[PDB]
Amino acid sequence: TLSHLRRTNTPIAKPRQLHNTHWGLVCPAETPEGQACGLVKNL
Amino acid sequence: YDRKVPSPTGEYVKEPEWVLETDGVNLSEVMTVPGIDPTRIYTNSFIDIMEVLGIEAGRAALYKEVYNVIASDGSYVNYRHMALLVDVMTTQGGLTSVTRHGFNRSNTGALMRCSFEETVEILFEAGASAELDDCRGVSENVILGQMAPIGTGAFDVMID
Amino acid sequence: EEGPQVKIREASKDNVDFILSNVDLAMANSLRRVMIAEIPTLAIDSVEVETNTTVLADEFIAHRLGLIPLQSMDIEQLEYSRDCFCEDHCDKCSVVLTLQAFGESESTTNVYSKDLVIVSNLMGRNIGHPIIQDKEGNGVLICKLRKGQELKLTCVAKKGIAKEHAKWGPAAAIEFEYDPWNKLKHTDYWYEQDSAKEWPQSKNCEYEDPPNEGDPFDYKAQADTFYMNVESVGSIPVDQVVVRGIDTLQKKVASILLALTQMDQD
Amino acid sequence: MNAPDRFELFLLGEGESKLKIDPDTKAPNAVVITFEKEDHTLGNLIRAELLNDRKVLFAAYKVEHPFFARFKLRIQTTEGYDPKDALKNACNSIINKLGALKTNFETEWNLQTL
Amino acid sequence: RGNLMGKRVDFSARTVISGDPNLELDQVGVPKSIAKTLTYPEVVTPYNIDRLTQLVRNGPNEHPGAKYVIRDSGDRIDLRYSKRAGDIQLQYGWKVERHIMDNDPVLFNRQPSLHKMSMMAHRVKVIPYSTFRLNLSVTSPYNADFDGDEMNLHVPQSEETRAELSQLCAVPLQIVSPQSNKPCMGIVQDTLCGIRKLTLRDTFIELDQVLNMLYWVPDWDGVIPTPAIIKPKPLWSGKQILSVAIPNGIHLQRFDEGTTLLSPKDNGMLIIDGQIIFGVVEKKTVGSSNGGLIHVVTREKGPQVCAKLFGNIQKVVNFWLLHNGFSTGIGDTIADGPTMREITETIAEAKKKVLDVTKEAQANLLTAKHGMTLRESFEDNVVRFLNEARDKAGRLAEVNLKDLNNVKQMVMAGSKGSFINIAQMSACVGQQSVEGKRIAFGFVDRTLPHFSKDDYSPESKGFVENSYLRGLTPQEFFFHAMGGREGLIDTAVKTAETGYIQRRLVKALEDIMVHYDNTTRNSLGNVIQFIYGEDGMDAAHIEKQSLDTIGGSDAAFEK
Amino acid sequence: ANWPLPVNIRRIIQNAQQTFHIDHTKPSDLTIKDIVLGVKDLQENLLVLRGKNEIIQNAQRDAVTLFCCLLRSRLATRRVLQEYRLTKQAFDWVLSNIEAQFLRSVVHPGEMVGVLAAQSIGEPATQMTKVTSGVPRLKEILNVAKNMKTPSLTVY
Amino acid sequence: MIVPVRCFSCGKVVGDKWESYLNLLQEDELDEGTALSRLGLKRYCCRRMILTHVDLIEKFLRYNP
Amino acid sequence: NTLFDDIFQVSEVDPGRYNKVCRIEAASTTQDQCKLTLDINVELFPVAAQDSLTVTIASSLTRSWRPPQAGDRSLADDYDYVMYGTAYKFEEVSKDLIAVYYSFGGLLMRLEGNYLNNLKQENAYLLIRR
Amino acid sequence: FDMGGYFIINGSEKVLIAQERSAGNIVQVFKKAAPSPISHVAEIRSA
Amino acid sequence: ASRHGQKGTIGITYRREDMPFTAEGIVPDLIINPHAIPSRMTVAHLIECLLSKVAALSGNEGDASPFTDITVEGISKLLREHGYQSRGFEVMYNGHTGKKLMAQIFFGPTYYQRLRHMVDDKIHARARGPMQVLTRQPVEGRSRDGGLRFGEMERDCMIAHGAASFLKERLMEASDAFRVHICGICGLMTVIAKLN
Amino acid sequence: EGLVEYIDAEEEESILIAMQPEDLEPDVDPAKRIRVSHHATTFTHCEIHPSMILGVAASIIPFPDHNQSPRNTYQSAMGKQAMGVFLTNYNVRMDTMANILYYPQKPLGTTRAMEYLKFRELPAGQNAIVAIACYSGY
Amino acid sequence: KAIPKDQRATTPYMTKYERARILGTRALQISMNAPVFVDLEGETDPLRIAMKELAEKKIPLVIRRYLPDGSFEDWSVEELIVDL
RNA sequence: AUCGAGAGA
DNA sequence: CACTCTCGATG
Ligand SMILES: O=c1ccn([C@@H]2O[C@H](COP(=O)(O)NP(=O)(O)OP(=O)(O)O)[C@@H](O)[C@H]2O)c(=O)[nH]1
Ligand SMILES: [Mg+2]
Ligand SMILES: [Mg+2]
Ligand SMILES: [Zn+2]
Ligand SMILES: [Zn+2]
Ligand SMILES: [Zn+2]
Repeated sequence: TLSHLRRTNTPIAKPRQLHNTHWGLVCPAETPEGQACGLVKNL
Repeated sequence: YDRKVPSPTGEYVKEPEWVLETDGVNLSEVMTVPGIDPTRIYTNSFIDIMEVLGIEAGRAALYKEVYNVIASDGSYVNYRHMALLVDVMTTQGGLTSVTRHGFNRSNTGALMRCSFEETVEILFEAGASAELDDCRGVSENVILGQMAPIGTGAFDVMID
Repeated sequence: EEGPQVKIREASKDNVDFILSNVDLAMANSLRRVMIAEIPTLAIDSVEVETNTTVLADEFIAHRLGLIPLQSMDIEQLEYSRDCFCEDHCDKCSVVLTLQAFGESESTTNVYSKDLVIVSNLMGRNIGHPIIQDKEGNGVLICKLRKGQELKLTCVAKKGIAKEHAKWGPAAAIEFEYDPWNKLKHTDYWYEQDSAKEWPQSKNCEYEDPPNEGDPFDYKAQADTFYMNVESVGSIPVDQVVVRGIDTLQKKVASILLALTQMDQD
Repeated sequence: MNAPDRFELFLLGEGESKLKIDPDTKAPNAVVITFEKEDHTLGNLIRAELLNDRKVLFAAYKVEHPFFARFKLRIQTTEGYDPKDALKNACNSIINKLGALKTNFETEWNLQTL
Repeated sequence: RGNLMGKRVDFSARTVISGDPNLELDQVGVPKSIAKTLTYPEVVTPYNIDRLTQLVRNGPNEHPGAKYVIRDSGDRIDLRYSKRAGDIQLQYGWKVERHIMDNDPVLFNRQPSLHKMSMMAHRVKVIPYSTFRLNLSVTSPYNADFDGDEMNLHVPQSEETRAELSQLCAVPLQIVSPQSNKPCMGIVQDTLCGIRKLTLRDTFIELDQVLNMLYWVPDWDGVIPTPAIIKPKPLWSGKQILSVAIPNGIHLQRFDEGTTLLSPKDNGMLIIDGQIIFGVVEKKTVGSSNGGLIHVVTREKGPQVCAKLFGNIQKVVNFWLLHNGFSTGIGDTIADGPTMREITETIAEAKKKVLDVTKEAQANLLTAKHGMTLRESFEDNVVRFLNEARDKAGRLAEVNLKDLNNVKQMVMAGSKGSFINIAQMSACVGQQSVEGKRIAFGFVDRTLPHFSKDDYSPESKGFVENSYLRGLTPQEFFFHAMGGREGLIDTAVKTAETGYIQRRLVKALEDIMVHYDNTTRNSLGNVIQFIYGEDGMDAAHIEKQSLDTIGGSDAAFEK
Repeated sequence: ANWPLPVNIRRIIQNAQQTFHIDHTKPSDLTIKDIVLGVKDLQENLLVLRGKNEIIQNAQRDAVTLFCCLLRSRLATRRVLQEYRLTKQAFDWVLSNIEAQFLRSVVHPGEMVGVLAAQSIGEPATQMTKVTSGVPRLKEILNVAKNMKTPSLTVY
Repeated sequence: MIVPVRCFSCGKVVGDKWESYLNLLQEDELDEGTALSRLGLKRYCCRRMILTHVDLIEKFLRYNP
Repeated sequence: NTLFDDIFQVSEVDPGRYNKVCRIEAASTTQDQCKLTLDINVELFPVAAQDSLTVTIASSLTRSWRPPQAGDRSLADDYDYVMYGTAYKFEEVSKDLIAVYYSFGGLLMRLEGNYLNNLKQENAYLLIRR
Repeated sequence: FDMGGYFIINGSEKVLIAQERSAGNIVQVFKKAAPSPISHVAEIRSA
Repeated sequence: ASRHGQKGTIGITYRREDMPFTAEGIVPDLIINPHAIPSRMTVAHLIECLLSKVAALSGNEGDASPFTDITVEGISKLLREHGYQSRGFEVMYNGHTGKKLMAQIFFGPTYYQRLRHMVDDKIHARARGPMQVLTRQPVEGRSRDGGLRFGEMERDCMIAHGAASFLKERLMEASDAFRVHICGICGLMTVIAKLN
Repeated sequence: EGLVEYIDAEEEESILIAMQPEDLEPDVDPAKRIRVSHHATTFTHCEIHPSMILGVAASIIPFPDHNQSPRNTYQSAMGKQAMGVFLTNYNVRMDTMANILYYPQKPLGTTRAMEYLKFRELPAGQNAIVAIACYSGY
Repeated sequence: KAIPKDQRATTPYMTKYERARILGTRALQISMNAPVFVDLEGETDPLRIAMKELAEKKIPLVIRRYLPDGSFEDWSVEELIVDL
């Protein structure tokens, strides 16, 4: 429930890759495996 | 590069030679350069090979490249398979791609080619050109729900 | 006597630490397996729920009831419901005990195993009584009621085998160790540097002689001495746990012998 | 949902006999006995007790599948010695040892406190 | 593509699969409920009228039974609602739709069905519990573990089609596949680790256990093999009792490194007439290798004997392993103190080297390699240095591991794990990378806000000195997270693009087969190959053989 | 030297010197004519194509050329008599067995080898993890890329 | 939910020791280890069985229905 | 009957990553052209350096292995350490040097000699005493 | 223990997933591809 | 699954007798395979086991927080103080025979969780069921007693096998087999077949 | 009181962050992990705690710094599929389908972040006495 | 048109597809209580009976092998060699 | 059944 | 361009 309540979705150069700026803002581990990988993120 | 060369005494010995690798391709003018052996020159672009040395050399280079892709992973596929693929890509006279632009433009059955990528338009131009479907294709007997001429159905059974 | 020997190192109401001598490994093992799985015990096998306004689910509570240890002293003169010639169950095969709890006080009203009340006729047999090793005399905490919550149910306890369900398990953990010095070399110890220093020394090492480095490996030696500790749950006293374990093993061997006796028929 | 009843571990089914004695076709004077509704508890014990009989050439038990509570016991004895007699002697030996063990444990229990 | 090239079918089942050491290679565990559900139409003949009558008498809900009875008129009798389900006079010519029973041919399948070995005919074995049970050695061609994997089962509905399954799609007939002219099945996991453990020279087995293992082989002749040791105690070696599983007439020879017939390291492999002479049995032998044991047994004794061989090997090895035990803990990831010191000082001298190269490049003394930037030369040098560091430390850790080390044991057996696993767990996980380069500057001139700008040091660009045993620092954790992320991304991308490539290949080479003149043609009759594979041979019956005339001196050739 | 070919001759020979139990200290009852003409006549039975015209026969001798090189290499007089030390019976058994296995090794007509090839390439392409290699390169090849990512010229 | 009646692993009764455990924690002000020791929970499976338990029923009883 | 008989002087003992089996290297105290290599279960019959082991190759003392009953049976050994294996290679170093390779359940053996009646037979008992 | 942060539509609990977008009013310069006639582009999304 | 991406389904269930056991009589609730360790490199699983063991014995709460100075060596020392092998190994005995196991087993408490995927919610089997209306093919779904898609790739497999009759059977009898009438002239489905 | 500050990535670009408060201070344990000494001086901010880089699901993972990152991802995915008490009032809610663990247990190995995620109060799993062993091969 | 019994160029050996097809057809016939041309000797399974009927060459069927040009060669089951 | 969403390998 | 269960709103 907590995980779902803090979720990020992204429509549509490398939006999937874990960017450096994601540090401390978005969890590096938690992301769905497959098609929505890197696009769906968690705070 | 290290290279295996027949020794004058008989056996094979490692005879190392200097080989020039290259970022960039222009086979049409590099092989005609005085100083190198123009009979062993090679490029990973089987396009240029096919354009300069012929369709057979293009076939050999194509196989060499596919096999290189397979073996680079450490895997191993028997020769006849990749050979079959390359042969099918190369029998039309040139380099036929494995896409909706390549083999799907062949003069085969309408239903077969319609069972892949461009479906409806194939049937459209088939109806517009009044094409005859031999129904000896696999997917065509698959559609008709009949025993296709495949392995077990590659013949007939009668009584004597 | 003349055969396998026993030496009770420690003995209590709950635990028996003893030493089996002059026994084969298979017999000790099988005795353990029987003591764990194949000793008859009385436990709740049926639960009829009339009213249940408690938080817990019906079959939840029923499960907890099933796990309750009941007196299984005279269990050998009780019968299996499957063997009894009665309908469903009776007094010769099962023990019926009720449970009526209701939230009375403003505070939480606890429901213990002591609140179970025998209804059926025990007719002399020491059986059915829920074990209470609790200090305050309550026993297993079955449930908790609020203020207006009620639990009304009836329990039919039947004779059962722990092989069928673990709730009929008369024993807890059976400690089992032979050859504390690994003189038989049944175990190749994992180590980083010094094997002996890393692995803790067993208590049973006090009861055998350490190997001499001048002596080679004894390849002809078997496993004779076994250090065991049998723990009971209360349904059956420890001594009777191991004794009825032996009796059961012997009995089911005798059943095979009897089968052989019967296979001679034309 | 597809789980078998638990009593099928020890309760003999319809028509299922306890012991199924079959002539072994491999080696001469050998036998394979199918024990139903039994496991390692009886198998390992009987097998181990059959290796004590010096007139027994072969003795081995196996549980072909842990789903079903049954095991096969193969016994090969010397000529002039029926394997069923070896099984019987093994069983009786077991029973005697267990009787002695029980008696000893009982006499040892009476000499204890607490 | 959705209703013609493929469509949902009747007489199909699907369930979570699980492994079973006591099922044959070509068997499939089928849950009782599924067996009750799926049915087969069997025509009433004098051969089976009694059996079918009994099956009908059992009806549905009880296995083995029947669901429906079809008469001459074509009317369908429902055996669960019919008032005459009790008394039925089965006439000849009638059909009885009976439950799926043992040894019925069924098509086992796992998606994605990438190659023909993804669909193979198995023999039904009705079992309790609700899982499709399969043999471990059939895992590889299906590519399936048991962590929630589900498989499908299709039941043939006539004699000719189940004949097709039993004679063409049978699992033993698929052991040696024409994909790589080698067997696609072998001994794996517990059986592999265990068979490596068993065939050690230190491994001896005394009488009782020997008798049990001997009896565990169904193809045992009942003859007790004379023990390798007579006095002062009858002991059998692992190789000796394992040899019983291997059929007679099976000769296998393979030299490894220093294998000299006496083989001081017990490596290589020599097996004479189904009796292993010497060599530790592991993946090179009992695996799915080219000229391995499975390939030889298949080509010599036949597919049936090879499947049965899988069975026997599995039974014996699993038995021994069960009563021997095998584990793995954190202790198997711990190298000695001095080893860790050498690892740390190795990473130290590596970082020092990188520091020197950095200082050199900053002094504008770094001469760029021909054809690339000074900066690219620097990057290449640093990356190579850090890689050499990881490999060095990892090799130190690997050397330090004993033969009793469980991880190293699984590595030796070829059952699981490799060098890089030991390296990254015990020594140093190494340099992380994204898009072929080390961690780029996401922020201006720096990778993280914890570093200063223009920091090209190893720890700044994503080098992880620490191992998984030691624990990763926050920076290392995030950089490794970036790398791993790229991994998952290009993994999904890979399975997608491959998924497309395979379909394209199939649809392109679809209508091609060998005709009765050994000519490889298509539906148009166009010659692709005049002789199939240029030699007219089936890939399955092809083995790598040496042409010992192409090599050697002319003197040796003459001699 | 190591190349995939039908009929494992080594296993056949080592099965010959196992079935007939020939000792390495006994004169073979063979003859030069037996071995030479025997092997030379064995090659005439290794049939893949079975026409009666010149073309098909040429294709036949072309298709079995390699395997016949292997055959001549393994079944040379010196090798058979000295290394193998086969007898007449054992030699004939070897020839018969080789012919049999060769005939077994022939591809069966009706073999859907197009799909077989496509799967034999596609399936290992699934377990795939400085020029461009791997899956993207395979995609370039199959698409016949007009502009490949890494055009390289190897000059000797 | 509520304290498990018996230990999963071995089978030792532990459902009668929860209140005693709580008392040993609050009344005698002991630590969890000693409290678990005095209750005769030597094996770490039972030790776990009580230590690891969360008494959720005490919150469940906060509702009136 | 008996096939070979000699007294060897153990010159080396090598526990090559083992803990129950060592590779022993010895030589004949009779023939100056005879040597021996042998895998020995040290846990059963310990072999220290510089030992004079009496070694014998026999062909007898097929049928299944009966347990040693009673006996009351001709053991035909009274040695200290007896094994049973299979010859698999007859290496010819020279005309005056012929070597044989025995395999005792994986415990290999290389015996180099000159003058032998050791045929490639399953019958291969290795008897060592003192 | 319920933390809220969701809605209840037709008795069904609903969560609004945070939608990621590009920041407006930000000046960004990007290099164009090689076949492109234009080499660099300075764009801004006005809000 | 464990708390480290180590997923797996139950292969079988053993009663306490058949289960291996330590000298204390402790039996595992769960048995996992060591082959699921070295390739995946889930060291944190093992460390969690060690820490949980020590915490169980000492009655304390194991701090398995990410970036702390808690090391396997300290946990090992603590475990050794409690009288066990510092690396979590314990000498176990085979349940079937009672004989010791040669190798010692990594044995201890580990937090496992039960996932939503259970067999009886997955298990599906259909033999002639409800069809669709448009295509007259088996419906989609386990709850609707539907069939399973014999897809394109499966078809490709059966082609590779050469099994033609099976392919036809899957695509006719086992699915939507229909009989139509065709005109001998134009060859269309214009035929009005007044049967009987 | 100007003790804590809110920083987004854009402003994060212009600051220097200390990883631990012990990076402001001016013979070792071979067991502990190797940590690079602070070569930077001009700090303007310090991380509250590095473990706060994780989300709710990954904060349940014990020792995630001793794991391979894809395993942390996988665990993060599977944590949402574990059963247990999702809410205390589950008995007075009419959800489409719910699963409650019979005897939920607070993990023996926890995280400092679990305290704020209410995991020890509402756990999703049990401490199972696990044994890593090749037993019957099942 | 046709192809004469002499000058037949196809394989004298029965293909595995021909074998499977023949065994399948014969089993299909036996499954509908058709006459058996071999001694059952205890066998009841139609496929097995078809196999035994194949080993004795008692299967009155004939394979029509189709060449790509349209030509066809007829090979009786009795004539074809079964080496598989 | 038709369109979106979560997730299983 | 690349098999499932499921949920939940819509005609
Ligand atoms: O070389 C090998 C050896 C083994 N494996 C097998 O794949 C696993 C790692 O490789 P993988 O990336 O395929 N992992 P996967 O099996 O897809 O999922 P998971 O179970 O979560 O790891 C290993 O655990 C093997 O089962 C390979 O894929 N390739
Ligand atoms: Mg896997
Ligand atoms: Mg899987
Ligand atoms: Zn009664
Ligand atoms: Zn316990
Ligand atoms: Zn018309």
